[PDB]
Amino acid sequence: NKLEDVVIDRNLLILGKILGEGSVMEGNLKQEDGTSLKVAVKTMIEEFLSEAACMKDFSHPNVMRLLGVCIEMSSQGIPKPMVILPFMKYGDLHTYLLYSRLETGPKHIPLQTLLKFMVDIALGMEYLSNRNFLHRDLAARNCMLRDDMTVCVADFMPVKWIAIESLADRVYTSKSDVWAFGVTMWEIATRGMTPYPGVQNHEMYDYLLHGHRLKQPEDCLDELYEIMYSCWRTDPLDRPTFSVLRLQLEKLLESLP
Amino acid sequence: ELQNKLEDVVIDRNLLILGKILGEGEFGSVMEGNLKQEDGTSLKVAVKTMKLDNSSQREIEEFLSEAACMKDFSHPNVMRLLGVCIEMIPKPMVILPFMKYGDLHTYLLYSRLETGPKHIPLQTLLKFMVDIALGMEYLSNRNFLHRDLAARNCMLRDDMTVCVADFGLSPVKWIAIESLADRVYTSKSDVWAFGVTMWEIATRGMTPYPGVQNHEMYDYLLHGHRLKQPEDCLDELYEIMYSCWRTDPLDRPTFSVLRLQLEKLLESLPDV
Ligand SMILES: Cc1nn(CCO)c2c1-c1cnc(N)c(n1)O[C@H](C)c1c(ccc(F)c1Cl)C(=O)N(C)C2
Ligand SMILES: Cc1nn(CCO)c2c1-c1cnc(N)c(n1)O[C@H](C)c1c(ccc(F)c1Cl)C(=O)N(C)C2
Repeated sequence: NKLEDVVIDRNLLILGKILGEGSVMEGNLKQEDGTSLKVAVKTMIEEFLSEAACMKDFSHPNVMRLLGVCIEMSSQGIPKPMVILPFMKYGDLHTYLLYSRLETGPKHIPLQTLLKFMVDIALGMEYLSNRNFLHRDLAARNCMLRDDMTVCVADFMPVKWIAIESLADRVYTSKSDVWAFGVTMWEIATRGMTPYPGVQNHEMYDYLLHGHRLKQPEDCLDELYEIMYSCWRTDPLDRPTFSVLRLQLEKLLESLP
Repeated sequence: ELQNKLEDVVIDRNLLILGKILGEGEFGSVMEGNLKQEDGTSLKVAVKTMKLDNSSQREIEEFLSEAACMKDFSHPNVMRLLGVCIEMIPKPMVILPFMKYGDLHTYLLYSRLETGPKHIPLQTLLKFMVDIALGMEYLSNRNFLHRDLAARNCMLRDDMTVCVADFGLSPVKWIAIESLADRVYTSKSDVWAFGVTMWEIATRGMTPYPGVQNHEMYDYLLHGHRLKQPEDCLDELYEIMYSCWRTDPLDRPTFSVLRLQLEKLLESLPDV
């Protein structure tokens, strides 16, 4: 019943072209009501189905839902698991931010829309943290845009998103996700800049050990920078929870004319 | 002849003191250093070590011949070569004037951070483009192919003027359509990389072709797709960078035409 409900019948799925390369493909899923739903299919044993059953029960507007898991049985009898996800035409937030800086792309993103993106991700992360679920790969590239332009957290090495204590040890907590969130806020405020310009991935731990953090973007309100800086406090216990973060962002968005 | 090309660029190894690494790689490292001049004083230098294929003397032959050209370069918007030092298995080292302000690409990214340089106005962005176009025009006049033109390879002098550097001594998103297909290369291929460099400056350090992967580039270009106009970019400035990417290399303007188009555009703007 646990792994049975998460597994989707393979003949309900039709695969299409590659979206990105495990490989990600577009697809069609036949639903209970007779209609077909557009899906994204991520190609990846019994323990995998347990964590997939965990993600399947997540139900929050700022969190991507897992529709199910398809087992592809090869001609040589070897199984291949596939993660079935809802298809989001607008793609990832990182790419969206960069296109916004081009004339053919979306319009110049105003500060009110940049903040609502942060609020969206914070509500999603607050939801996951309450469920005691770790993201472990939070970044603008893993935040997806819904058809109504609201942001959802998804896809739950990236050295420049990893908290100082996680680089030293192998330790990962909700406060490590809070650090990655701070970096994600910086990615949105700079409209897609790669973190730490002029710093190489191999110099990152020493740079962080010496107390250097991501610098304040040029057109960033001091209040906004205070919120992202609070995410990178050396001691994880000094970093705020996603719940504190979410409200600070909502109140900052409220204060803007 | 092998010692003749050496003699014209060679600097005695004991005149050079090596310091800390400024940049590292696979095919060599860059270090800061001190070079003792003939007038007794010492000059701050950048030292580029290059691991060449020593199975034949063809790579050192190619290196020394390029260094002979590089030593005679005399233009304010072109980095001069101070000389060549040999670490002895022979290991050649390129000696360059030290530029504390670093590269243009890193400068552009820093300008977008409150603590870094102030917001670069359009006039100063265009002035950078003019400086590179003057440097590239000087190179093209001497029939010297750069082959690695990018903002990351443009250096700022102490007076904040830009100079063309590196000169491809030996990446996909800077390579002209004809150079991707066949190993073919001309000054017109350098004109393509210049248009890509103009785009980097106008976007203040964005990576070219957001959303497009390096392996998709040839196919993307062959379908007539080009770098998109930055949001705040003048149509007139975009016309200039677009002309650099015409499918046929013969349709692309020379560096001399480009330089004047950018200088005239810069003059048409207020002093503010
Ligand atoms: C239509 C499309 N174009 N592009 C490229 C431009 O963004 C993408 C999608 C897409 C749409 N819908 C999905 N559910 C989906 N992907 O899910 C992926 C598994 C996915 C990523 C990336 C980050 C991430 F969070 C996730 Cl969930 C991915 O692999 N992509 C290729 C992103
Ligand atoms: C002081 C410093 N900090 N940084 C890092 C921030 O830019 C650099 C330098 C530096 C200064 N002066 C030079 N002549 C010099 N390098 O020469 C290098 C051989 C060089 C590059 C890069 C591009 C390029 F065109 C050249 Cl000529 C390089 O390797 N760097 C590490 C750049």
